[PDB]
Amino acid sequence: AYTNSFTRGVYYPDKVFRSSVLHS
Amino acid sequence: YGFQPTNGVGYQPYRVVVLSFELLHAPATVCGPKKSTNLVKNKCVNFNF
Repeated sequence: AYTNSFTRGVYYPDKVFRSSVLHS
Repeated sequence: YGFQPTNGVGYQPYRVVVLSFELLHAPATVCGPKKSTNLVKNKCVNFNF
């Protein structure tokens, strides 16, 4: 079988805190 | 290399060590020797963390 993720597999690219900031 | 003790310099064996300092993205690691020191505050200061 195969299935569809929807919005899955997002990890914090590294340390360094951060707040409201649409960071790219 | 067939090394032999009666070789002119530039044909005698040299041992080499290459130190490579890398900085991934961890929290810290090994370093030189620092004497550290108490921590001030609310005062303009020159700091190293």
